[PDB]
Amino acid sequence: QGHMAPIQDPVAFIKQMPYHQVVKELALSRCLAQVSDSDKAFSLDAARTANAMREWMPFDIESGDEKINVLIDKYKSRINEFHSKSQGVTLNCLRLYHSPELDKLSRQLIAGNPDRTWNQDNAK
Amino acid sequence: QGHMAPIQDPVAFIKQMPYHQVVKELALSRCLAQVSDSDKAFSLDAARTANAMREWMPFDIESGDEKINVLIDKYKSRINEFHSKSQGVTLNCLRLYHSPELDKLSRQLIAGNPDRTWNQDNAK
Repeated sequence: QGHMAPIQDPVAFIKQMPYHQVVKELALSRCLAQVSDSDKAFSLDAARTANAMREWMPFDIESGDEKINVLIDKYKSRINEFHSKSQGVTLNCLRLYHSPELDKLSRQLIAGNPDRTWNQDNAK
Repeated sequence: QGHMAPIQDPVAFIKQMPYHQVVKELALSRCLAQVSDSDKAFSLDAARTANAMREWMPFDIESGDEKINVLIDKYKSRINEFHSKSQGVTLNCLRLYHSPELDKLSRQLIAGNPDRTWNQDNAK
C-alpha cells in the first residue's frame, strides 16, 4: 500500500561503476545466492542479479566464472568465532566483498582498463 | 567436506572501516533481511548481522534505526523495469547500498568524525 513508482533504468547505478566494482557486485550477489536456500525465491533473485551483471562489463566469462566461484567458496562457509546465534553467512559474503583478494581478482577479470565504466565505453 | 578453519576475529574487516561505511553495511544487511523470507534462516542471519554492526560504531540508535529503515523502504520494493524473471530485490538493496542518499545519511548518523574507524578509536 502506497508503493513507490517502478524503476525506469534498473542498472543505471551499475553502468556508472568502474568495471572492477561490477565484478564485486556479481561476487557478492552470487555469494548471497549460495548461502541462502537454493530452492527459495531470494536465492534465485540473487543468482539472477549476479548473472545479469555480466551484461554491463567486458568480463572474462570462460575463466572468470570458476575463478570467482572458487574465491566465494573460500569465504562463504567460514565458521565465525564470535566473541562474548546465526552462523553469519551474510557477514561471510560481506567479508568476501571487501577482501583484498576479491579486489585483486576483480581487476584481473576485466578486458582492457578495469577502471573504465559501461557508460564510458557505450554511451559517450 | 574439506572445510576451511574457523574465522578468529569475524569483524576484523568492519573494525578497519570508516564508520560511515559500517552504517552502509548495516543498511545493506537489513535490506537483505527484509527482502527475503522473515521466517527463514537467511533473513534471520542478515538481520543479526545488521544488528551486530552497531557494536563497532558510535551509531545514533534512537534516531538512526528509523532513519535507516525509512531509506531502506524507499529502495527495497521498487519494481525493476528490466529492458529486453525475478523482481530484483537483491538489485534494489545494492542500489540502496551505493546510493548518494545512503552515503549522505551514513555520515549524519555517526557521533564525531564519520571517517574514523573502530580500531582508531579503541585499539590505538
